[PDB]
Amino acid sequence: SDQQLDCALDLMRRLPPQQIEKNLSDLIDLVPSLCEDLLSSVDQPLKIARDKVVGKDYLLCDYNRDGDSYRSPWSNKYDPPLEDGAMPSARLRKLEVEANNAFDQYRDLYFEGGVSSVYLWDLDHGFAGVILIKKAGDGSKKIKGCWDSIHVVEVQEKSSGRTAHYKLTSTVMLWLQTNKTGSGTMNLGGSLTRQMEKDETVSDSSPHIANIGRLVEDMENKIRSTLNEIYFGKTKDIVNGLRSIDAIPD
Amino acid sequence: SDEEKVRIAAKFITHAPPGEFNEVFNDVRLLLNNDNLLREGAAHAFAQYNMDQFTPVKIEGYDDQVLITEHGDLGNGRFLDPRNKISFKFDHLRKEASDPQPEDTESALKQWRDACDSALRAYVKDHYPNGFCTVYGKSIDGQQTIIACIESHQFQPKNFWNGRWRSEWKFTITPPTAQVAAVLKIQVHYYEDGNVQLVSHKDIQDSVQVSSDVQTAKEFIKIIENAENEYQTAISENYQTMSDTTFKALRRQLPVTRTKIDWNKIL
Repeated sequence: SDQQLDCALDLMRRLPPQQIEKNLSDLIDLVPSLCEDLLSSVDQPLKIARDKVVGKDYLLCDYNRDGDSYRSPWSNKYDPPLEDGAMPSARLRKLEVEANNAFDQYRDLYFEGGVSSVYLWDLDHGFAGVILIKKAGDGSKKIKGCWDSIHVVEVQEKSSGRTAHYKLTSTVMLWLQTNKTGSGTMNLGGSLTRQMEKDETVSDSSPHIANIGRLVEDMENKIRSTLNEIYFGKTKDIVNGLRSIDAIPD
Repeated sequence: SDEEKVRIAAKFITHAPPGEFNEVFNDVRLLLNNDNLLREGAAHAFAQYNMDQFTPVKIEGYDDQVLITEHGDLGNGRFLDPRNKISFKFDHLRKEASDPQPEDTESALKQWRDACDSALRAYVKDHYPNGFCTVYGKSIDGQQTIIACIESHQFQPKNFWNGRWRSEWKFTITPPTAQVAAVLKIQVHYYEDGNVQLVSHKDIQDSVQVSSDVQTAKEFIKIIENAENEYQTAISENYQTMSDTTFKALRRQLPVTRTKIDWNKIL
């Protein structure tokens, strides 16, 4: 079980990234004992639901989940409905709404489409949150892709609330596929996780969301840079070592 | 369900990235935890993996290596090495050749085969750093066929990456013409920073003229070389296109206004 976990994780890192949902399902079909452990620690594509009250999309993750229901950031209601689903405090809920709006603009500006959601929760010496972004690239038989990012941030207020410590853990999943005459079918799939910690000043002009916004924006700009190198540089260098157009000397 | 478990185990083993079979096999063994069932329904998978991957193998006493492919499958666990005129038993588990025996396959296409083999080996030595190839000459549904197979790999677990190139070219010879059917495949796994896989393939269907064995093999190799150069050049062009365009359409580097966001304004 402890070792079976290690094996099921290593296996999911090694199988085809386009097959996560099927492979993971299949992997649950043979060690059901690790079902919950697998569902939470394996990177999966983000799922979208529609808020039935106001008709807007939101994203699903474990942090807006209670039992088999999920809480919408728009209406603050669970679906399927629950009498006593876990809710943020009135004060945290206010900040959650400000965060959803600010990150919606961030998404519009860097992604020009897709869906984003933010859910917050309380901690002893501050709070935490998740920022989810999904942008799919549909509209061509020749070229397809999808970006999914998840950012977990932990905030610890310090110096009587004049500064705070921020801890960010971010994962981006990225898939691309082209079907062209010269290069045939090319499929690139995978992911990258990064962590960053910063103290920043907190004030009227630099409030928590602005600090979280800057932290997430930088993290995604750095991750994007690194994926570019790894996806379109490293794998290419490896292709070019398998075969050489010019004759190999000696 | 137990028939379904083995079927899943077998699907998993079959999808091992090049150079990572042992790891995937180990994972799947400890997971199924039924070493008995593993041997039963997932032995068709070891063989299927070896033949899909064009696994190269060294036979004691012969300089080259030969590729394990469906084309050299003689049945009953034996494979043909057409260059050396031997058959051998292959142990798909250990990946070891043994019991080499002479095999004089009835020489109908043999001259053609030997002339293609000779031109292909020189080509593969010139263009594939650790490349191996095998040429078969066989009759398929009545038609004389040359099947040229090329494998090249680089396994660098210490640098956290593996890659493999496979190509397969089938020339159905009906003088003075030949039908050409090829498939080129590439697979790369890089996991030193992050984790990414490239899977790529290209199908080719064409026709060409043929004359004598020696001249025709020379031109088969020119056709292969050009087509494989074309794919490789298109691949690197497509890399540039995905980098500067397709990636941008998912997430830009900067907003349209080309300034980092002003978070106070947004708030």
